[PDB]
Amino acid sequence: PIDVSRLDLRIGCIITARKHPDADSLYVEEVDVGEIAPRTVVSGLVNHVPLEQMQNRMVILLCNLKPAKMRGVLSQAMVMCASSPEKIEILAPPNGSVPGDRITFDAFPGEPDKELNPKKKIWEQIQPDLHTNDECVATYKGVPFEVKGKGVCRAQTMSNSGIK
Repeated sequence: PIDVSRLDLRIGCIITARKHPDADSLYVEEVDVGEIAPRTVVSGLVNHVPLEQMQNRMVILLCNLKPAKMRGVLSQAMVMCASSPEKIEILAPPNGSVPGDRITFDAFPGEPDKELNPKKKIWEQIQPDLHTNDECVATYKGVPFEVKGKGVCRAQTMSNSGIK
């Protein structure tokens, strides 16, 4: 059964971020996801978000993709953003969210896969249905990204836009 419940979406905090020394379009980040050690993440947002806005930034991360090396750096998660050709916006968790908080969906209960099998293209089948609301709230087929007891996740200005 393929729906968003397969995904392991968690709240995290960017501890530190720096530009990739051999790639101007990528950032290398150390992210606190509530685990014992931080996770290293490689994100292509240099041309959209100033470095100063990355430090101690609360984000939403896809955590069960198979780790892959990006220009020589092992990326262990993906930062979720609302995106269009003109601009990109990092999705924001509700106030009070802390690293490790999990995102759940009202209509899609279930446990996420231990690790998404790249050969099955599961992320690829779910991603197309992820999009923000008319109210800029992040959703999967219209069902809001929820942090139980805290609120919903949202973009700042991008409504009705895909999420990647």
